[PDB]
Amino acid sequence: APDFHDKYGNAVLASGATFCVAVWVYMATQIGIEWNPSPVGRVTPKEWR
Amino acid sequence: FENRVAEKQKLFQEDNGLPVHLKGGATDNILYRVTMTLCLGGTLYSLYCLGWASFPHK
Amino acid sequence: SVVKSEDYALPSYVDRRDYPLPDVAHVKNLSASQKALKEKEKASWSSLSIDEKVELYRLKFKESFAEMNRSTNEWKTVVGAAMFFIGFTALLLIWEKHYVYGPIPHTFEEEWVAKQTKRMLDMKVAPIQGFSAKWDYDKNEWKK
Amino acid sequence: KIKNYQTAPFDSRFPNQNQTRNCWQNYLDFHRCEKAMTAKGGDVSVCEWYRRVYKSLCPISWVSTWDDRRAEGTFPGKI
Amino acid sequence: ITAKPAKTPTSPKEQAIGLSVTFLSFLLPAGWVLYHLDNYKKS
Amino acid sequence: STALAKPQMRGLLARRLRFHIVGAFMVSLGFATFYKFAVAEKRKKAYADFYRNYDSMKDFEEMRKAGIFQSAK
Amino acid sequence: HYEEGPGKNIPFSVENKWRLLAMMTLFFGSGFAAPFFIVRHQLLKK
Amino acid sequence: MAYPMQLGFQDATSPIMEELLHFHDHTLMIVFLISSLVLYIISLMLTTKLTHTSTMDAQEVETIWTILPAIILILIALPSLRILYMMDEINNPSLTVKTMGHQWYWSYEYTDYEDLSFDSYMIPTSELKPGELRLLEVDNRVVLPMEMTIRMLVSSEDVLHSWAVPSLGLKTDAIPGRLNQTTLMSSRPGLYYGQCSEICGSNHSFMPIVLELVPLKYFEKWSASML
Amino acid sequence: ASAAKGDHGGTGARTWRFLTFGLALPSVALCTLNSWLHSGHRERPAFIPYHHLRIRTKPFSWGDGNHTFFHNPRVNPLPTGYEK
Amino acid sequence: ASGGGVPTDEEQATGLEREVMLAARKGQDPYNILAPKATSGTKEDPNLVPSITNKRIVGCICEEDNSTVIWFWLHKGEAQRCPSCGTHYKLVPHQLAH
Amino acid sequence: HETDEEFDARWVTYFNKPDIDAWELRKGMNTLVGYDLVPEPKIIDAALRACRRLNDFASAVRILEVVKDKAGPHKEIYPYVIQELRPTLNELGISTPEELGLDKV
Amino acid sequence: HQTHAYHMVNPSPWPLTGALSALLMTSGLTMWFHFNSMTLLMIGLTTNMLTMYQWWRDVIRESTFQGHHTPAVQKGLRYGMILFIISEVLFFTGFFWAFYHSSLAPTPELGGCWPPTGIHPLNPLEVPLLNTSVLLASGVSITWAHHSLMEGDRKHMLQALFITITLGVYFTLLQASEYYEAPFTISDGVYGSTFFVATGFHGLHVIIGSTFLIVCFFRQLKFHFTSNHHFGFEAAAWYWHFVDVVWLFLYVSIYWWGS
Amino acid sequence: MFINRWLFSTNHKDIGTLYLLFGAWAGMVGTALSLLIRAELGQPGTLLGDDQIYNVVVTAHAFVMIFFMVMPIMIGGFGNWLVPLMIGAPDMAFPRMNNMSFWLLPPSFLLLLASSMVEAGAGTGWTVYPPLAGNLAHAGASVDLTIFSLHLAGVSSILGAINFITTIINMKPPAMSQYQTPLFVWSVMITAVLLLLSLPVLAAGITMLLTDRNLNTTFFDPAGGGDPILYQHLFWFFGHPEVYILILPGFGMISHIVTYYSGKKEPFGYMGMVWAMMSIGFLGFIVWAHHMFTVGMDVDTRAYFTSATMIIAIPTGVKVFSWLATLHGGNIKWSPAMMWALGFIFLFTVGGLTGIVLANSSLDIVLHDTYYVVAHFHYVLSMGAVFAIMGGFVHWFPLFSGYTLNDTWAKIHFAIMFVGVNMTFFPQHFLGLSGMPRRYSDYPDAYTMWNTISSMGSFISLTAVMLMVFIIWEAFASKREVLTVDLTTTNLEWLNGCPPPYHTFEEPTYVNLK
Ligand code: HEA
Ligand code: HEA
Ligand SMILES: CCCCC/C=C/C/C=C/C/C=C/C/C=C\CCCC(=O)O[C@H](COC(=O)CCCCCCCCCCCCCCCCC)COP(=O)(O)OCCN
Ligand SMILES: CCCCCC/C=C\CCCCCCCCCC(=O)O[C@H](COC(=O)CCCCCCCCCCCCCCC)COP(=O)(O)OC[C@@H](O)CO
Ligand SMILES: CCCCCCCCCCO[C@@H]1O[C@H](CO)[C@@H](O[C@H]2O[C@H](CO)[C@@H](O)[C@H](O)[C@@H]2O)[C@@H](O)[C@H]1O
Ligand code: CUA
Ligand SMILES: [Cu+2]
Ligand SMILES: [Mg+2]
Ligand code: NA
Ligand SMILES: [Zn+2]
Repeated sequence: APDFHDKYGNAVLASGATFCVAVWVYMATQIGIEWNPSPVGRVTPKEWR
Repeated sequence: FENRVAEKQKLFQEDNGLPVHLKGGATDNILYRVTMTLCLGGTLYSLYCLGWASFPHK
Repeated sequence: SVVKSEDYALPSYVDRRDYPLPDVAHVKNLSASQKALKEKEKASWSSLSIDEKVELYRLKFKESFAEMNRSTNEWKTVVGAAMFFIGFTALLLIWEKHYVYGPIPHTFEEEWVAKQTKRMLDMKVAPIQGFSAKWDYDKNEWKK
Repeated sequence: KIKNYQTAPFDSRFPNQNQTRNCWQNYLDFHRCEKAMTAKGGDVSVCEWYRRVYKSLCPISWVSTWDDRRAEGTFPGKI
Repeated sequence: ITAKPAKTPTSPKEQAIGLSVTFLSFLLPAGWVLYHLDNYKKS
Repeated sequence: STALAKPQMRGLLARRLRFHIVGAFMVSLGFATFYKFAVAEKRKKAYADFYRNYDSMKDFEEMRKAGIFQSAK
Repeated sequence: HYEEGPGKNIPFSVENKWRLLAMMTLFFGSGFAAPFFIVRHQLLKK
Repeated sequence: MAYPMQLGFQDATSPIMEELLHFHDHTLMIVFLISSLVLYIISLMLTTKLTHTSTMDAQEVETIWTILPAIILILIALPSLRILYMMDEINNPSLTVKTMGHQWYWSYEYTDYEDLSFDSYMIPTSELKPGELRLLEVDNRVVLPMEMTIRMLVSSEDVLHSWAVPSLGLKTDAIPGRLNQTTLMSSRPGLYYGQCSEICGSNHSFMPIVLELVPLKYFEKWSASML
Repeated sequence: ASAAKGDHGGTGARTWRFLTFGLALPSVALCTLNSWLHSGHRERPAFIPYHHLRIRTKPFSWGDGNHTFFHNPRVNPLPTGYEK
Repeated sequence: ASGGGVPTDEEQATGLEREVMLAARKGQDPYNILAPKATSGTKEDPNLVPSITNKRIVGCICEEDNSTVIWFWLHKGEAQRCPSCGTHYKLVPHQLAH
Repeated sequence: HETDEEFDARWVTYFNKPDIDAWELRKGMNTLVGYDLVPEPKIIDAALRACRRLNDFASAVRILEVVKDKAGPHKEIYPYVIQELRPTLNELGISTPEELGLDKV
Repeated sequence: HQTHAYHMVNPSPWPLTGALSALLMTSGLTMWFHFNSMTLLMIGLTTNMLTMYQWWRDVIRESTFQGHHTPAVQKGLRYGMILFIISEVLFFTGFFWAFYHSSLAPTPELGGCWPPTGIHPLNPLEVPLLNTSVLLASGVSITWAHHSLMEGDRKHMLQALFITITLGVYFTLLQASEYYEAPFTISDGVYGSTFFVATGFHGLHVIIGSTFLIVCFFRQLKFHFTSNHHFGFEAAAWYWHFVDVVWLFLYVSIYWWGS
Repeated sequence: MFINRWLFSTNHKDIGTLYLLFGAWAGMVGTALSLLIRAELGQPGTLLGDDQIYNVVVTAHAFVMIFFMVMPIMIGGFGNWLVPLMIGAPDMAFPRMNNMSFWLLPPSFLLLLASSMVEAGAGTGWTVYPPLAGNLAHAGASVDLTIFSLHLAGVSSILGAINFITTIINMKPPAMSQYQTPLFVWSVMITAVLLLLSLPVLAAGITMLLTDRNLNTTFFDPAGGGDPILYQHLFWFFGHPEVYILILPGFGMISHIVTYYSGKKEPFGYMGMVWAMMSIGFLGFIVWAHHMFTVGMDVDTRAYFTSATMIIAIPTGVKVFSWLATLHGGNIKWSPAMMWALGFIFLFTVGGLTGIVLANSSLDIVLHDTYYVVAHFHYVLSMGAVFAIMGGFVHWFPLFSGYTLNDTWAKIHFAIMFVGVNMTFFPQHFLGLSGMPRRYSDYPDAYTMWNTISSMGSFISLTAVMLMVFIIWEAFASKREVLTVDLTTTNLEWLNGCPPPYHTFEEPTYVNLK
């Protein structure tokens, strides 16, 4: 006789994965967090003196 | 002095269900109550003192 | 069959690969037909039916090796639920960013960074491998 | 005269990381020498090497406190 | 290990309540403090 | 109606251990070789090549003209 | 003598799971809250 | 200085720091190898249904697992100790400079010939010039001659601090009443940064060190202009 | 060592009493003599306000904050010198 | 030089101390101070395990110098065997206090 | 230790004791499966015959299961052993776990 | 009913009053050092004394009066006391380490010498030699006491124990008087620091040990000890030899070699 | 009744339980402090205030995690519950003194909280070095409260150590030699020996700090001829043994957990494990100055401390390898306790190895007082000791309580914690190698990335801690009563049932000498 995992496992996996990816991608890119990545290959040096 | 240990053995082995710290009789109870009162009272007072010391008096 | 708390000091039943013959039978009390079955078991086993053999097995043991060793879908619940709570953690981080953290220092503005990056290059920060080594001073660009 | 000093050289007596005693010893030597020279009728210039070494090594605040203490009569070393 | 079935089973719903109440008891007081940090830092 | 051959029945766990510990050893040598090429030699050759024709006065002069120094304009 | 057995060898009651939830919440939650309130206390002095 | 997302050591600026990089590569390789072997064996122990639960004899395999780690430690200690004694070698410096820790800034004394000393404080974030580094710049740099052996003497006039410059492989505690010595030798001109490395109270995070390495002739004129 | 005496046939109460009164107490009596002889107040040294001495980083929690716990006026100067 | 006046254990020991002392005199060990000596442990010569109740935990050190001890309840009735080495133990219930 | 043949003979003899009791039957099997091997057909043969003399059909079946289990992923072993045991299985009327449906989860 | 030989102790309030008294003494010291008040401290010291008194009283009730101290229990108490003494050795060790560290590398503030400039050490051949003869002699009288107790000799036990305690009290009075006569103080740099703290904790131990001997003296007067069972006495004796040996190390290191 | 039982206890199980409750509450405090740390560092800039408030938080974090959470849980909690059960003893040797070891802890903790409430708190580092901890740079009562807090925790542990040593030496069945006692019991005895020897030296050093601060002594003050470095030697003479004290009982539980879930009757190489714990215990007293490679010590001293520190890898490597050899051939049960233990083995090894990096004084010049040190000790403490505690807790909770946890929830808890602690601490190796110092409320902009990730990880651990509380509630809420436990023949602590009666072994076990 089918237990909790047989009945809900696939749903808990699918929707847990989807939720976690979505909310981490949102947090990482949409709220103004400064990650401070390398300037290398991204920043054009500008005159400072 | 005479050896009165046998009398004390009888007293402390009396089957009256008393814990050893109260088994000497009514004075144990008094001394216990003084001790615990001083300890509990003193502890409340140390908490009052921390409360006082926790704030500036400019 | 029915196990009680106050039997902890008695030999008990277990299903374990590495202890195939437990200390007691799974079932100790026998009905009338079960008693007759234990008698029939004293004669040739060839005269036992398949059903009777299965029933002797199930008197002696609770689960077969195949039943006891079966795999489950638990992993899905475990992984999915862990991802859920890790997900929920990002909400706490979002709340924190919105309500707790103020602006970061002005030295992270894009123009400050571009200027700082030139100055790091002018000062040859990490010129052997780490930083300036990656800048082409001849072509005035990041090494491709 | 025998000088041309850059800085205090390695001294085999104080070969380790803690140089406190090197400063101190050269400070005492300079002031001992200064007192010997000023007394017996001679020249402080022979004390010079010790002066250079201690000046190079010793933090200004130490030399300055030691000098105040000699003037006060509270310097604990023997000069 | 073997065990008996729960004497007072805790259903999915009841678990969602204990879990919510548990997380809230940690999150709300600290949240309140952190949220009012600026009010503290200059007052 | 063919019988099956007697297979190996003893020391199966031990045999598996031996095989894979010997495997682990081979992988470790392969990684040591790799690492002493992509990390350790790479580092020595980066430093060696950097200093081979390095001219410290020319380096200073470039830094000076870029305006970085308090003591040198 | 003393009560023995599951739920009886402990200084708190597990008779009612909701009352227990409340107690565990006050107990663990007071521990976790204390540093935040201490920080607040320090902030609000000077 | 460190740059964004740096993984390893700042590039070496002195021969000694270069020596530490090669010795760290050697040790790191050993760390990866051992920890990856452990993880691998764990996974090997856990991925079979074959069993052997009876008493296992130990006094044979214990040899291997005591002698092999012993050999490995000696292979670490040998280059470790060679570098340690190198760092201790007599060198004859051309110049002695003192630094004194304070709450919360450094002072420097160059008293070989003249009486030169000055304080060196963090540039506040609101006063950074464009392209300057938050928390790292000071008002007065420690100007020193490049390519020369310098003796640094370190102390404090209040609490403990510690004087560090990662690129040169330096860190020497600053202890009041004590005069600690280290030597410094930069292979290159430039600016080399460090930060106080002993907890010293309210502004521990905000008392950085900046060395400016230049040719002897510029260092001499700077010293004179600084009296 | 082996001391210079003997017994050892059996160390008992009698022997340890013998040692108490025959050796230990006479030694105490001799040292007591020696002490209550070499005593007499030696003349107190000139006061010099050395900075490594008479330390005050915080007032003592008794008296006026400036006297040590077993302050002796005769022999213990204050940071400003001997008392009146 | 000498006299008396100090009570002896014989005169003054009491409670459980006195019980252990009197039992030791009769060569007895009601309070389990000593290690029992093994019999051969066969079906015919089982180790005899005293008890004041109807079961007692046995620990069996199957071979001399084993660091692993095998623990089981020994119940009143037929001899039981150590699950590791098969040596036999038999419970001999009751008494101690008369 | 000892040779393979001596080890097997020792176990054959253990299970062949005419008056082997229930306790010894279990002790033997539970000890045997601690070793890093799947027991030879001759050893299993003697353990099955001991089950017969003890009137214990269900333990005979369980013994065949433990042989399978001890082979782990070496799927060739258990059918070889069953093949070798077939005259004994037919003589004693022992049905395999497969014939009983006890291999199904 | 138990059939092992160990003591199950009656549930007791003394651990709790003990712990609270430690809170009241530490709070009290803080209050005294920083808030000019002695009240918490006095209350802590009072509850501390009450706790020790009742707890040890109860130990005597359990052993002399109720008979729970079988040999296995006594043997436990032996290990307990030995371990306790070891922990006390390591505590003193830290003070000796502090002493040797400062005095072997005297810093420039001291004059770069030991004893520091301006320190005039006590003569070790005077009262400190007397103190040494007193503790050593007390190690002898206490051994006479032990042997008398084992031989069943009540009167000589009491005589030797009394002599031992008088010697402890003598040492204490001499040391009080030295403290008062000393021309240097605890504030006289590291010299006064190591001297007073080390010999001060030592003096504290002499007082504890003397008190423990006095307790034995009264228990003996009341006939508690038998000629074979007297662990309280052995423990006080061990502790006494410990206090003697620490003194010898203080004498050799601080009074003699550090002069 | 309630007061007699829980305030006046003389029972080793009840006292264990009080320790576990105390330890779990301390854990919540320590967790909160660590989230304050990581909130301050989670983005560049100043969140709380300057370094004072910040380091008051860092200092309290360390004191709470070490003295209030780890030691009470391992030694007071597991030691008290399991050691008497594992040797068949009716209780500890000194059942009443055992209770005072417990009750000293709440006052000790109250003193620590007091110091953080008065003045500006003790922002000294858990090492409490003068002169910053002296009466000029830290005037007022905070440091004195911290010192007195440590005095009380020290007395608690010295009396505890005397109790464990006596119980273990003196209260075994007469037939059981020391080489027949379980590894957990060995680990606790070795821990108690280190406590006995090391805590009094700390007590001496902090008492000297106390007198410098209040009685005008100058042990640590150059002006009176003292030396701040003498405090470091006294502190570390204790502090290195202290870290072996923190891990040893964990090693002890890992040995039982691994043996148990491998279906084994015994750990591989028992005498090798006893030897390794003893060697580690002994070596841990002769390496303390590796905490001092930058203070200015002679080169030969540094060479000695480097070499003697490294030798510790050998006995520790014997244990790690013996754990693997215990798994080998096992009928592996993948229980939550076993996952904790398997994570312990790997992550402890990692942290041990980065300790071996730090042992090299040449490299330690550059790593000392950076986050490379923080990464090392959090692998061994926040993964090592903490995993051993979680493993032990889930394995033995059904013994202590008579109820089972939900294993699926416990596995979920493990998985979140594992991700969280690795996310938190692994990037701190990069921050250390690249030079980020310790005890900074803020860092140059370059370090922003790894600090951001590290703070995020700490939030994931927070989630695991909250889930833990819910899980314990759910076990008590549901009341699934334990029935059968396997392998009692080699796990004596289980043989009296779950929970065992108040009084166990009133009649002792029977063990033949033969
Ligand atoms: C549980 C606590 C714990 C433990 C067990 C350890 C274990 C070790 N620690 Fe650590 N450490 C701390 C907690 C701990 N540490 C703390 C808290 C600090 C900071 C104090 C502070 O300043 O606040 C610290 C600091 C510290 C320093 C000072 C660094 C600095 O401040 O600059 C050093 C230096 O040598 C060090 C080294 C070691 C070593 C060599 C071990 C060894 O015991 C590790 C041995 C283990 C292994 C090596 C892995 C297993 C072995 C193998 C698989 C075999 C093969 C291995 C080899 C062949 C190398 N540690
Ligand atoms: C046991 C020791 C321990 C533990 C577990 C931890 C856990 C954590 N610590 Fe650490 N920390 C130290 C001891 C520890 N710490 C020490 C000694 C220092 C040095 C102090 C100094 O510099 O002076 C320090 C320093 C320190 C710093 C450096 C501060 C600085 O230099 O400025 C940081 C920053 O990230 C940090 C973060 C964390 C985090 C995020 C956790 C998290 O991983 C915590 C997540 C929570 C848990 C792992 C714990 C829960 C366990 C329980 C709650 C009990 C459960 C109950 C039962 C089973 C009954 N800590
Ligand atoms: C007579 C010989 C016997 C000695 C005992 C004397 C009685 C006083 C009470 C204290 C006993 C405590 C022992 C050690 C404590 C430190 C210093 C005490 C040694 C001493 O008595 O030193 C005196 C200083 O007194 C001072 O400050 C003392 C001021 C008293 C303050 C006590 C400070 C309490 C400190 C508590 C620390 C306790 C922590 C210990 C932890 C143990 C492990 C947990 C010397 O006097 P002086 O005038 O400077 O010089 C003499 C000049 N004519
Ligand atoms: C102004 C004075 C106050 C100063 C504060 C300290 C005060 C004094 C402490 C002095 C200690 C008194 C100890 C008295 C103990 C009496 C109880 C006792 O001695 O109990 C004995 C057991 O020993 C036992 O518990 C052994 C008990 C050992 C106790 C060890 C005492 C040391 C205490 C040190 C605490 C200070 C900390 C140090 C500071 C750094 C009882 O067994 P027996 O003697 O065999 O008797 C039984 C026979 O009769 C049977 O025939
Ligand atoms: C490091 C561990 C902590 C992790 C982060 C905490 C996770 C978030 C928990 C939320 O806690 C609450 O959040 C609020 C907002 O979301 C608050 O409302 C405040 O703000 C409001 C909304 O603007 C007002 O309605 C109210 O007056 C109120 O004061 C506040 O009280 C608080 O309890
Ligand atoms: Cu100065 Cu940190
Ligand atoms: Cu260490
Ligand atoms: Mg440091
Ligand atoms: Na910050
Ligand atoms: Zn056996």
